[PDB]
Amino acid sequence: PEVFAQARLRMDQLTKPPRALGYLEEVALRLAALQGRVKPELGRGAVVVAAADHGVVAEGVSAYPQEVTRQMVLNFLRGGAAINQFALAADCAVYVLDVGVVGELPDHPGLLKRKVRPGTANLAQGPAMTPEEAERALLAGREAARRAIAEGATLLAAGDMGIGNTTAAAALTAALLGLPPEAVVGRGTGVGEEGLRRKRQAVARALARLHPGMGPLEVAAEVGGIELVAIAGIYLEGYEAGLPLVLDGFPVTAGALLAWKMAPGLRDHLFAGHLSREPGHRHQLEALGLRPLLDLDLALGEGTGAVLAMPLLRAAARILHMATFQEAGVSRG
Amino acid sequence: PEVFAQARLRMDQLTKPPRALGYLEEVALRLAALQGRVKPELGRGAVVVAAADHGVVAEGVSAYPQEVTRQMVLNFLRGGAAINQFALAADCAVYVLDVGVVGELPDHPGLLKRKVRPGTANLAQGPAMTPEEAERALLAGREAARRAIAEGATLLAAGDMGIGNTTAAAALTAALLGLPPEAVVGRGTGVGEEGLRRKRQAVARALARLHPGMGPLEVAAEVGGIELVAIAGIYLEGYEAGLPLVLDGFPVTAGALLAWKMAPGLRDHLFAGHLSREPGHRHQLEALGLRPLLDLDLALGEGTGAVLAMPLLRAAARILHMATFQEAGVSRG
Repeated sequence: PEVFAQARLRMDQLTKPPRALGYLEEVALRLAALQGRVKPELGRGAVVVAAADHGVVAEGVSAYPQEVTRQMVLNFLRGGAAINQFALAADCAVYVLDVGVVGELPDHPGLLKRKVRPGTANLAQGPAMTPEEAERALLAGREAARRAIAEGATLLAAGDMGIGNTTAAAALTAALLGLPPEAVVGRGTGVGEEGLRRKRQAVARALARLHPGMGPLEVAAEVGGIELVAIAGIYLEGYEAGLPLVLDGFPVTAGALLAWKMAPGLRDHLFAGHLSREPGHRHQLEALGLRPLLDLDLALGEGTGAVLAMPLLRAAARILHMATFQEAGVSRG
Repeated sequence: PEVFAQARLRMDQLTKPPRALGYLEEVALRLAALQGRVKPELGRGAVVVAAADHGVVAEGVSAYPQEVTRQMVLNFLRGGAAINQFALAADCAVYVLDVGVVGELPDHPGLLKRKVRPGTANLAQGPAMTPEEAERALLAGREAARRAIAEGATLLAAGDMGIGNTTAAAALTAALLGLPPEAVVGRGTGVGEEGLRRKRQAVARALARLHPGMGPLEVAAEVGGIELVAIAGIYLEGYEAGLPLVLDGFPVTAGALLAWKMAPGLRDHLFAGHLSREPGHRHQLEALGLRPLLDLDLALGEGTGAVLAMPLLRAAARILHMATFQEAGVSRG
């Protein structure tokens, strides 16, 4: 691992005071170690937005009708969503993966139709999905990332779209980290005390069907969402492909937690794009041991926070491309 | 000002929960009001790095030889500096303006030679420069920005390069904001207690030559730096040209403070790229009433923090380009 050492040695000789580029110096080094290069290279990015509906909307956990998921997917394909706008500004390709949206979707170049089932079952009253479906969701996730990678992605983010997925995310997070509902439940798409109560209860109901020994994917099948599992697959594929992986918000990071529990060293490839407003996000980042690159009080999802951070990751990658004191003829003191 | 209202009305109808894009929503609105457009447009950016030496280096306030300024300028022209690397990643043009570097500099396409004098006089023992020189520095600053603007700049940042300029920045800041040395003095390019002491003393010496009634530029002439005044000019020109202006670190923001004191409404065009490690930076941003877009513990300058934030500003500009619920056929609840 001479590269880790060499990159670190070069960093110390770049033309700038020691520690002058703060947290970006650490990012630069991680990117260096990931690619096995002293001077990391980054270009075209990609985000795979996984969409699926949740049966838990029946418990009244969202402020939006279930139909918003399907409608937003069409919005993604037509470029009218936030993720479309940010991806345009960040040189990021946009892929949309349907793994569980309720309703049919027409064929479209930017859409991978892999519907595992019309939304999950109500997670508050039983397993969200079966083990076989969870495996298909994971497979669909890996497939989409694979395509994004084959098409030139150098940085990979995952995005989410699923009305009521903050509940599934909280349950999956509480389960994988051994946390109580109160620690992982938040505002979501904008809910008051009545909503929060109903979410905490749904999470509690799910956690009560779990037991020690259950593997991470079995836990995800019981308490999560189809798109959350697909997201875990997106990161698993990217990790195996050795690419830098960028985290978005609470629902997306919940999927990253699953991937991590299934692949221990995957955290080495993760970069937290931001810290969302969702209270549970802090817990996820603390367990992943990651510092958010951005904190803009975002609460949208879709992979927006991850995509907004891509430019920063590219800037960090360029740090080691700077001249050293000797290379630039600059006195060091 | 129907545009302010219309943009605000559209923001509320975009396809996303209310407040979902956090602080970026405010940025989007400011950008909208600045351009007088509902859907703000941004593209090519530019940063003008003003360089000049300080006579106060004689008080031993820096950990680097004075020659580093001239050497770094050559580094800028050859693309080996951090600002070169970040500008490449942010689609930002780089101009270098010599207004007070000690020593000759060869003709170069990316350099505007406008040396006001070989470095300022020791600010700790008398006026850093004369009123006439301050006016020439300001003029040089406006000239460089004008060229950057004529060449297509849609976003304008200022950068700094001047060994010992954190002392001049602190004095200029303390003077314009009525703050004590202790509040504006910090680590600089990396100094211990001995350095900090010497800086606070130099600031105190300068502040003692000032009196009520003195205009902002007269204050700058007495206690600042040639490049800091040039930076004030860069922002003044950009402001008059009606462009969005991006702030970098402590020394650059000190120049922005001068511009602001000379042009009251200029703050309407300012966007804080980041919050540097320099303690005094917080004071500057509080007085300017600006929230930092980034906080990466940066302490370099050169305009790096401002350039790193350009991509975010472009992403914020695209927010209003999103589809509204009606335009996208998405139910709002």
